[PDB]
Amino acid sequence: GVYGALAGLYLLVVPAIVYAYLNARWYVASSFERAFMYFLVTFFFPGLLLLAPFINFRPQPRSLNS
Amino acid sequence: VFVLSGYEYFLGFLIICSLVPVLALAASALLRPGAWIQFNVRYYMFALVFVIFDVETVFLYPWAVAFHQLGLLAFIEALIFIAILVVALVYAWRKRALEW
Amino acid sequence: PAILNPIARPEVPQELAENIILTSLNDVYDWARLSSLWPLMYGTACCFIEFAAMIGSRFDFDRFGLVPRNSPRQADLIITSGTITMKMAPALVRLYEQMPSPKYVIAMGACTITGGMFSSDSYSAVRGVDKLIPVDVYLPGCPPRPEAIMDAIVKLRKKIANEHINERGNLAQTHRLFTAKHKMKPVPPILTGQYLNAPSRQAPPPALAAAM
Amino acid sequence: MLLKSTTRHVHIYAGHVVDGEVHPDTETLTLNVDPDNELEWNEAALAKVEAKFRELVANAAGEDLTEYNLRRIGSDLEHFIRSLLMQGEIGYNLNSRVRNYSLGIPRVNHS
Amino acid sequence: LWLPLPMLMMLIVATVGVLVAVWLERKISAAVQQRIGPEYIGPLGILAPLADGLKLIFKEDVLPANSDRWLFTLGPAVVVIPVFLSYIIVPFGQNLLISNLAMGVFLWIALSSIAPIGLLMAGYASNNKYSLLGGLRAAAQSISYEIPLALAVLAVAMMSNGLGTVEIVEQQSQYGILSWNVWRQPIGFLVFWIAALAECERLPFDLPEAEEELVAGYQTEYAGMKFALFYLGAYVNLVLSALLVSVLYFGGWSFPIPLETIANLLGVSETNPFLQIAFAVLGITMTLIKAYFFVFLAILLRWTVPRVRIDQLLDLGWKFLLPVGLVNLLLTAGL
Amino acid sequence: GLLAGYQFVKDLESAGALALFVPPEGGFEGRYQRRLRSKGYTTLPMSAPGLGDLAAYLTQEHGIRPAHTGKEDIRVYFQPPLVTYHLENLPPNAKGLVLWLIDGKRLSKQEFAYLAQLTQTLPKFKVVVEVGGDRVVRWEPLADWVAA
Amino acid sequence: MQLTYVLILAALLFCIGIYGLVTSRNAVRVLMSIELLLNAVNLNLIGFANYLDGQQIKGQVFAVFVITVAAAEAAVGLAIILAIYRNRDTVDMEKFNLLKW
Amino acid sequence: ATLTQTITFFALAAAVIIAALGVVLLDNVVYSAFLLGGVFLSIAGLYILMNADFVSAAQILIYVGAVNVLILFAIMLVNKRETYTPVPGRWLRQGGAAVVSLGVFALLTKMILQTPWQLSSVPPTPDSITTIGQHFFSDFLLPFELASVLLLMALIGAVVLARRELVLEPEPILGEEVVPPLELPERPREP
Ligand code: SF4
Repeated sequence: GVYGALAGLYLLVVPAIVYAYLNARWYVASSFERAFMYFLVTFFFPGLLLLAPFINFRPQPRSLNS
Repeated sequence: VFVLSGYEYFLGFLIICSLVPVLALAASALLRPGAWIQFNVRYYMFALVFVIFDVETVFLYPWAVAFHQLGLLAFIEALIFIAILVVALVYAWRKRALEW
Repeated sequence: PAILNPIARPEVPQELAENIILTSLNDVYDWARLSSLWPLMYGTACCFIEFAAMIGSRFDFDRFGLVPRNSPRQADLIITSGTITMKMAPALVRLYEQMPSPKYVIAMGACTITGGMFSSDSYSAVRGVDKLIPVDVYLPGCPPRPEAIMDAIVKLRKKIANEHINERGNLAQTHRLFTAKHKMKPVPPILTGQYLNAPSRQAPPPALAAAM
Repeated sequence: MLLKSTTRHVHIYAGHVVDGEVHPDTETLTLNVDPDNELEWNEAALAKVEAKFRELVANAAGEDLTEYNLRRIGSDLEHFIRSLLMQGEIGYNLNSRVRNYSLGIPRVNHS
Repeated sequence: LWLPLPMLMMLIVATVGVLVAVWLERKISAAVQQRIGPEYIGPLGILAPLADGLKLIFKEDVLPANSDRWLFTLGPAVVVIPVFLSYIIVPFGQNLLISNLAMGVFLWIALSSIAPIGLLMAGYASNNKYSLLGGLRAAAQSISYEIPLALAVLAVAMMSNGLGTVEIVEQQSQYGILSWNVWRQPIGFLVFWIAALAECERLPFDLPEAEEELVAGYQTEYAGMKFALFYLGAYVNLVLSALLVSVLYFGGWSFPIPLETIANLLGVSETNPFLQIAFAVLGITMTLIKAYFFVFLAILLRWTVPRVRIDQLLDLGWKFLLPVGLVNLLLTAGL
Repeated sequence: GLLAGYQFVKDLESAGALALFVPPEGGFEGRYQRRLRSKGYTTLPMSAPGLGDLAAYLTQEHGIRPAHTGKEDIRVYFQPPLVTYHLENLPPNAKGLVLWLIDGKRLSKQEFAYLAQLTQTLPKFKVVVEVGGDRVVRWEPLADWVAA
Repeated sequence: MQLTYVLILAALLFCIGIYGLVTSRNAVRVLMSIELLLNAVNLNLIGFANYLDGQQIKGQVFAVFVITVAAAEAAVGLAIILAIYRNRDTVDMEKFNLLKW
Repeated sequence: ATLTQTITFFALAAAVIIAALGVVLLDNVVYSAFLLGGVFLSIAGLYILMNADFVSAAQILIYVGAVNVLILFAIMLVNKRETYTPVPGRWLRQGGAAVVSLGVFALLTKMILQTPWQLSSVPPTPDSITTIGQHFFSDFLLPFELASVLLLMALIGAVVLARRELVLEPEPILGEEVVPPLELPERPREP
């Protein structure tokens, strides 16, 4: 086990990229992108479990233009 | 003398997986606040056919591991063991043993 | 006197003090209970279809975290879904007694709040299920919409997060037992388990089949 | 069979309690008032209902052993427990995690 | 206190392996009904396996009235210890093995035989009528699907000249995908896969009692932390049985040269820092890419077949899976 | 964010009348009526649409008319005024009480300021009127909200 | 642990099986007490194979056949008790003394 | 590193003899039957300590997984809730069995210690699944083929002695003089 060089590549910096990827294309992704989407969560799961209560996917408040 | 290799971690892993329920049920212990079954002889009958066939599997595991270093005469002899215990299997279907 | 049905003053001081860490480990306790409370699959009357529609596709039940479990030992939440009569009254308090100790009943529909249309004259409906079990969240409507039942769960998640970890002594029932000996004559039971092979169906009785 | 009557403030069973596991008898009746603690009791009114519990078992000791008769007693205890509240003897609990006030609201006497 | 480094690193990937399979159950089974799944907890449901199991700790694990006390508590501790001990077999990675036992696909079938006693001392001790009817039925289902599963491993041990699970997956590492055992044992793999699915998955199990032959199964009177061992101890065996599919038949840690285009389930550019960590952890764990395809399959196969009754469940293991398990062993031999 | 300190306790004693903007699924509102209640403040969570005119309900005795359902007379139950009755019960060894109103977004703008100008005129008494929805729970005094 | 301590373990595991073979009143507890005797002849047998004739184990082969016999003797053995229980509705070894003299 | 093979021997040798007293002396038979798996697992722990990796893995499969499941089904089938507790039935013949069992034990220990065993200092088990399988098909071949004949007979016999007689229970087949169905024709009679 690497102390802090290769561990942070798996635990922190790459799962933070997937959470940006998970927010953007999850409901609008195609039939091929969705099956690849479930693989990165089933692989970076001890990474994505750490930065779980820091990011909230709640929708942005609307502007009420009417 | 102990010439088995690979069993040094088996005694440690036997204790730690045994410490998975006894410590978690104790970790929960500090955080928490006309009776008839009918005698149907099929629970015995499904288990008898297991014992006759859990023993057949044990007898074929030295054969299967040491097969490709034995030859054909040890395959004719090991075919008698399988072909007889097939007749034990046809006897169980036909005599309604494992019917449920 | 002065006040009918008075409120007893809290003489206990409620010294509920803790540091930051024990209220940080209390946030994990309260979050993990409100977010995954499993409902009992209970339903009697018309307000079960309103709740069974929420299990399905158009409204997701298991989106707040509610996986329905059909036995009172695994489940904790129980949505009182439909009219309770005089029968099904002790079959419901038996359903409530056999649950692990943070239970949180919610009421549902106008019939478990007051006995909605069966308050005026019905000879067997328990008017409101708070006569039987303590309810956490009420919910009127006849039936409530399946958008409105997920509102009462939203109000219930506001009730779990208030709950304190060291106030778990009131989550266990008390024992104010008494014992009296009666002089009632015991009777044999009425409903034994025989319908077809009862010896009253196989033949018509005498002195009545002559004119039959 | 364990005939019983389980209301909210009253749990009349037909049998005597031997350390949690109730055994059904033919002679005795167990009663525990307020298993959930909604009303904050005191020393006197836990003994006042014994003047109504042992009265109602003795006065109705000529009828059958049905759950209609165990309910008919319990519907008179829970109408005596309310008459304690409308006389102001006992009061509601405030440590209780639920606050539905099932026996009416607190109200003042004559405006 | 677990001073072995390999023994702690395995106990985490046997713990995070459960929470993957719980979360994958609530999102694949919610995809096939056209609903969201558990939102609102974590980002999109990632904390649904944490929070479902953490609430099971904080409940009053109370007994029923007249029950055996020492067998109620020891009920779940016999179902889950041998399926947790038998993770000592699976050698995920080229440069990782916890213990090289000279057998181990025979030690796994040995240890998986103790689990019918754990369904027996839990069905008996909970002490109502509908848990003896459900306990004796759940015990008589791991019985029937155990001889077909032990003969699928007999065939793949004939080809491998051993039972050591490194020596099995080393015989499939010479040709990458040409020498996986599925291509040479296409009828002993379905015998493994149907029998393993019929010992731990949720299609051939009487726990959802929408058919009402019993009340709610054998885990009816269980609650709290004891129920968490029957629930978060069923996916421990779903992962291990899916691991041993991707160890025995499909080659564990075996795959050709990764130097390809962007269509290799990864990013875009060739030499990024993102593909070097999608290779090096794959140079540490290659099998849990394969092992989370059958967990993806076993969840998806739950909604594909109808709920077969117990009268036809044991008319599958004895009358079909065992005779096919025999003739596969002879066909794997010469005859 | 995640780790909340005790700033919600000192913000309520300073302003006197808060306004919480919680996520509309609930569950994260109530972690702030626990730090409030750990510091001696009791909490009376009422309902905002259920309250009538807050002059007649909070500080005055009000006649709650029960449902007669055709089988009774028109009774009038004169309940005691809620804020003065629930304060006389609580001993002065603790602090006052709050009124954690839920579904507060259906009170009129006049009844917001009446819940603002009453928490100063009444000593050791506060309100936390939960109003509106947001992605993250955040608070502000009611003095700024009625002018918004 | 030497060879001697396995044998005194096997010789003690035998004689608890004897005490259950003679004193037990359930018809099934005699069958479990028979299985203790058929393990003490296994614990004697592998222990004779490890320290004596270690290179070619003739004891661990002979230890295999004792398990398969006793598994086949307890499969026959419980079939007999289950034939008695359908006729005589108890299992009491002080109730099967009708073939006395 | 060697004293942890002695401590784990005496902790397994005390795991069997406290469970072996449990399968004999305990008052309930289901608690007696479940502890029989404690005997069979702990004995299987000793076989690994005696360098018998295959005979241990074949014992958890048969004795714990097949025989002990066979015992437990055959006790849930006979409970009947009628123990009748006639403990002083006729005499104190449970103390006469404590003398022969203690007599055999003191007899065997005198035999074990004083007998010179010719223990060899060679390393055992050169992969004892290969030299146990070259015994099944060279030397121990005829006991291996007779184990197949024994097991087939044990399935013919144990089925016909435990199956239900739902084919024809009232079957008066024939007669010279009267015979009941499925019974030996020598009718019971007292002189
Ligand atoms: S109030 Fe009406 S809709 Fe609601 S449960 Fe009763 S009958 Fe059904």
